[PDB]
Amino acid sequence: ANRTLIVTTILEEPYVMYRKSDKPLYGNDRFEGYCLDLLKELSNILGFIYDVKLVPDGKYGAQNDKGEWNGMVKELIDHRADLAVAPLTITYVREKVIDFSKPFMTLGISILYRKGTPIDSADDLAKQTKIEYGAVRDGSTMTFFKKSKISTYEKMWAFMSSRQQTALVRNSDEGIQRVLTTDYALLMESTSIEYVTQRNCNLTQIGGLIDSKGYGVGTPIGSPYRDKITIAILQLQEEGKLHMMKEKWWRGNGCP
Ligand SMILES: N[C@@H](C[C@]1(C(=O)O)C[C@H]2OC[C@@H](O)[C@H](O)[C@H]2O1)C(=O)O
Repeated sequence: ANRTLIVTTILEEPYVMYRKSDKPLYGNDRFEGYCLDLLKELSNILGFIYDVKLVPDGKYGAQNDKGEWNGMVKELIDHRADLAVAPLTITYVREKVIDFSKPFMTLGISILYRKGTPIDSADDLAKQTKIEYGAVRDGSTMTFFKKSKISTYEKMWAFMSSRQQTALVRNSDEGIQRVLTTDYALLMESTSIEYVTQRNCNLTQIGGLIDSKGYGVGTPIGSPYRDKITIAILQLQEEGKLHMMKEKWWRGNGCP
C-alpha cells in the first residue's frame, strides 16, 4: 500500500479544531474543520491515507537572522512531513524554500479591534499612540511587516519589533483575548476577521485589505505530490466544492 502521508498542521478555527465528543477520539478523529474536509477530498482524489500531526513548535513559519526556518515550513524543509494542510499563506519567501500548491482560498491582511474608535485605517493606527498593535509571532502577517518598504508599514514593524515581547502574540486566540481585554489591535487575515466578527459582536474589522494573497497546501521542494495536489485543488475549485466548504465552516452571519 501507498505510504501513509504525514500531514503537518496547526490549530486554527475553523480550519483545524478539536472535535467535541463525550467519548474518546483518537488519531485524525480528534480533529475537524475546513482543512480536515479538504484532506478528505484531496486524499480521495490522490489515493492516500494520512496522519495529522500538530506542528510541535505551534508556529506557521518564519526565518530568523541566520536564515533558519521554524514551524510548518521547517517541517517541510526537513522532510518531517509530506504535506502542510492549514491556512498557510503562499509567499515569495516561502515559495523559494518549499513547493506550494495553487491557492484554495484568497484573503488579505486587515485589522481586528473593538468598536467605538475613530481609527479607520492602518495609517490611523500607526499614527495614534493610545492603542498598541501586533500580529501572531512567526507567521506571514509578521513577515509582511518585517519585509515592507512602505513607510506606514515600516513604522508599524519597528513598533511591533520594539515591543515584540508583548506585541507579537503566540497564536490568534491570545491575540483576540488581548484585543478584548486591553487596548490592542491585531493584524489578521481577512477570512479570519470575517469568521470572528460574525461570532463576537464586540469585534470589528478596521479599514480594508492591505494586501491580497492565497492559502496553499505546502510540500517539500521536489515533492512528487505537489502537482497532483494542485490538479486536485483545481478540480475542487471548478466543481464548487471549495466554495461549499467555506460556506459550511463559516455559516452564518450573526452580528449587525
Ligand atoms: N496564515 C499565516 C498565519 C497567520 C498570520 O500570520 O496572520 C497566523 C494566524 O493569525 C490570525 C489569522 O490571520 C489567521 O488565522 C492566521 O494567519 C501564515 O501562513 O503564516
